[PDB]
Amino acid sequence: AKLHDYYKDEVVKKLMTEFNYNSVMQVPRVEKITLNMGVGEAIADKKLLDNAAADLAAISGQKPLITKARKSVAGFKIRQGYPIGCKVTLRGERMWEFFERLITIAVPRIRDFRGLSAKSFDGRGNYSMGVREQIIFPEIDYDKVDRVRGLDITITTTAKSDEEGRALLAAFDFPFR
Amino acid sequence: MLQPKRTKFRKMHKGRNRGLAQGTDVSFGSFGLKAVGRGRLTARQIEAARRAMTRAVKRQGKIWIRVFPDKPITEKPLAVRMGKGKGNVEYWVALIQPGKVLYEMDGVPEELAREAFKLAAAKLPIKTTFVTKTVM
Amino acid sequence: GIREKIKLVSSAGTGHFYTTTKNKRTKPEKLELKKFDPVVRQHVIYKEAKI
Amino acid sequence: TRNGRDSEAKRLGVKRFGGESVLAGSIIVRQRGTKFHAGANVGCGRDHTLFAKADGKVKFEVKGPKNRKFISIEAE
Amino acid sequence: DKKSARIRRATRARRKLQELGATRLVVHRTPRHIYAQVIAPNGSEVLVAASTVEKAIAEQLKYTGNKDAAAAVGKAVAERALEKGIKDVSFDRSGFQYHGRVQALADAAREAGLQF
Amino acid sequence: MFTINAEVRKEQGKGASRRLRAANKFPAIIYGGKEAPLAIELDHDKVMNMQAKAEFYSEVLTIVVDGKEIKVKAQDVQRHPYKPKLQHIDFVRA
Amino acid sequence: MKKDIHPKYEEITASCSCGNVMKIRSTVGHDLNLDVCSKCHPFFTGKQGRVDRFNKRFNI
RNA sequence: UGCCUGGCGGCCGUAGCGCGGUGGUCCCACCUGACCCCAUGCCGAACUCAGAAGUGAAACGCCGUAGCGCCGAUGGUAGUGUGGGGUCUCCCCAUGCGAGAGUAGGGAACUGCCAGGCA
RNA sequence: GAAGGUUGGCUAAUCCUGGUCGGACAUCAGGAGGUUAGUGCAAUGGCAUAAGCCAGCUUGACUGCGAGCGUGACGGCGCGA
RNA sequence: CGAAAGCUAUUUAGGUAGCGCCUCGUGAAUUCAUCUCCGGGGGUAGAGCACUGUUUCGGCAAGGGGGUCAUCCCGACUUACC
Ligand SMILES: [Mg+2]
Ligand SMILES: [Mg+2]
Ligand SMILES: [Mg+2]
Ligand SMILES: [Mg+2]
Ligand SMILES: [Mg+2]
Ligand SMILES: [Mg+2]
Ligand SMILES: [Mg+2]
Ligand SMILES: [Mg+2]
Ligand SMILES: [Mg+2]
Ligand SMILES: [Mg+2]
Repeated sequence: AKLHDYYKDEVVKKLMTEFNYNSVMQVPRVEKITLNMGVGEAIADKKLLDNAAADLAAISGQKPLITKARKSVAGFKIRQGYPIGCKVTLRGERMWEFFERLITIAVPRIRDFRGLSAKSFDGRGNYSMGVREQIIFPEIDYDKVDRVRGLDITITTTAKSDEEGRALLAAFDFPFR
Repeated sequence: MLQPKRTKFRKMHKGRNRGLAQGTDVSFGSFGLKAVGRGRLTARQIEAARRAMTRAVKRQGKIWIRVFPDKPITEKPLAVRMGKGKGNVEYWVALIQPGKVLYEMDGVPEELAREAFKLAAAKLPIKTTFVTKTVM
Repeated sequence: GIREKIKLVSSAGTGHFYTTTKNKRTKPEKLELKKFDPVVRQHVIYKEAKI
Repeated sequence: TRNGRDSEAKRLGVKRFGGESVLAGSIIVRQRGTKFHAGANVGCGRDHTLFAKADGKVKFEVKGPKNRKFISIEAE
Repeated sequence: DKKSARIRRATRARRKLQELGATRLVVHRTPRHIYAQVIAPNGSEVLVAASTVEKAIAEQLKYTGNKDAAAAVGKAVAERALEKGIKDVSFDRSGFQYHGRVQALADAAREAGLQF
Repeated sequence: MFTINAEVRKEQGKGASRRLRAANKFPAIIYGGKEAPLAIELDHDKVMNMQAKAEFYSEVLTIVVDGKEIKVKAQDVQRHPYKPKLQHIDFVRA
Repeated sequence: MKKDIHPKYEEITASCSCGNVMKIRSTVGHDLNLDVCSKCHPFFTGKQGRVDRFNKRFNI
């Protein structure tokens, strides 16, 4: 990774002396990144999930997992076990490289970009964000886009509180408005 | 006219009515009407007594009904023979054992409560007495 | 009851057979199991046949 | 009447009580599920019948972190 | 939780061994060490033990938490058991997968003489 | 201020207790501290009158058993289901 | 990671308009040429009234 | 022979939660790295392997502390076998058995084998 | 014909907080909770060592017998090392 | 000496069959019964309300059904309210 080097060098020290931490593992870490795609339009055409999954593979660089309806839901014509989404869990080198890609190419490519909310913390130091469109990523080609599919991005951390989560995500200059 | 909003079963075994009551203390107000006898209190009886006492106190104070008629009573129609299955649920009753506080009242003087409860008792098929809340 | 009776016939030439049932609508492929043939006293392939 | 049906009684229950001397194979309890569990020298059948695997005396006991009732055979 | 999950994995085999009255060769693994105990059928008496926390074993080893260390522990526990005339145990992987260090220990105990 | 005269019970159980109550007496118990509990009989009417007043249930009382003064507080009372009668009283040593 | 199931994830090059070059692993195959990066966008660097409107046309 | 720790058990809440504190020589834990043995219906998260720079943050252990859980008399009450009785839809008497609930109170487990570190 | 055998693994309902389309309710992340889920089909008794969930390999859904026992007036039916 | 009017099955139900209960004979174990002591399972009486349901009162009330306002999306704004 490249941003793990930045974490280990700068972010730990700055957060240590900002939060009066006893031990270096009391400092929040970024432990995993999860990217999913709600592709319930698969109900109509399976080909959809396949194309959404290939988009996700292009974005993330690892093959996604096809996720299934946990139940049968009468409001969307889905049975228990019908595939309606994808997911990739990135940890380590791949998640750090994705963090840099998203921070330094992807988010500048969002229409009308004016910062990401800092109230989007789940309550325990985990941040989630959406991506109306996928072209925001340079890994997806434009003159071939079959459909306009967004995605969700969640950053699970060891930060016990939203404050410690913002603090860590800010050390990387995460664009918070 | 009290009866359960719903029940898991429509019809109940007749059962018996032995023993002494639970709920022998004035637990919510200062005065109570306690059953001395044993028997059944129908929902119509409970309602008639309630109306009587409530009218007596001119809808002042507060009244608690401690008993609830959750027992369905079936009857066989006129001119039907025996057998051919259990009769139809006709009314709802509460089983009463001696000692059961039936009603309670607060927010009125003892004398007015006594007269309201006397008028109420006139509607009931079981012998009763007036009781006052105790320290313990 | 739509499952139909079938027999599993020994491949050892003994003529020994087992019997079972089968949903032919959902599973048309011929059933094939290794079962004990008591005539030759060995486990051999058994194959579906009509009852 | 919509009612009027039942099933034959299944004669479940304990067949040999605590302290009784039994032979191997003797059924100790017939049951639905493992109301009682098999202990030492006792086996559990496909219908959860508990039977003696050795000659001996029937012994009921409660053990384990779930306070479950086990049936064992103490050899003679 | 890692340890509670491993204990739940171990329980069924351990209960089976208990009801079989089998003398148990129970193995414990940590990232730094590996242990072996021959436990009597009553479950509360250790007949023979060997581990990488002992110096007679750790001294002759480079690192105490690799497959060679596990092989040394298995050989040691097996010869100690055979000097006791034990000669037939059942293996209890304690919920660890039968693989790597645990497998090396078991194989060493087998080729050294223990029967399982 | 409430003094109660009591006698140590000669027999216990259902029959004994009912006979006590048929003779205008009722059983009671004193417990608390390291001493063993003391089972006593009380005259029903005097105690009934005493406990009509609510200071009976909040001040320290004194029971005299063969002349020995024991200071207590009323801890629980068992009342007759519908008659103005007392069935049993618990007294905690104070 | 597993074998032969993943997109070809090779290190590429990516050059911004303001002269920013980042050596990035991604699954595109070719190199990257992008208009705006994290270091030349209005929000990242912090670049994101009726009396005046009335008085712009209202020189008294 | 004492203190700490690891494993396997006895026992199955007086033993479990909560709250607070506390420990890293050893042990344990997190941890470090991973093409490899092996693994991911994706991900070295888990499982696995090769290690020992860092840390007791988390977990875990231990210590303390009743806000709970849990245990729990004595006495009375309820029921009840046998005999007898009444005003007999229900009770009472003699005798034997005698709860549940609640009250006082108890309570922050106890313990065997083996191994390791310190004294 | 796996929804059977076995080996290895796993653990539920519901609610709350955050998140593209996406809503009361889909998929993702965290927390609460602790089986209030689940069981091919009634109800009951069971079930975490799971009997509940997933996967690999498979045919013991074997053949001859059977100490002993349960349950039936009997014909019989059942459990079994 | 001494029943039965029960169980199971039956075109069976006021018949009949096997079993149960009577009688006569033969054979055989401390074989059987009562009491005392010991070892057992239990979920009835009673009780209770954690569970499945039912129930009333108080507190805190997700919240909804009706009238205000505001009104494009909104918001405030009461409840007899429930
Ligand atoms: Mg009596
Ligand atoms: Mg690791
Ligand atoms: Mg700590
Ligand atoms: Mg008790
Ligand atoms: Mg504690
Ligand atoms: Mg399994
Ligand atoms: Mg199975
Ligand atoms: Mg005679
Ligand atoms: Mg006839
Ligand atoms: Mg009852």
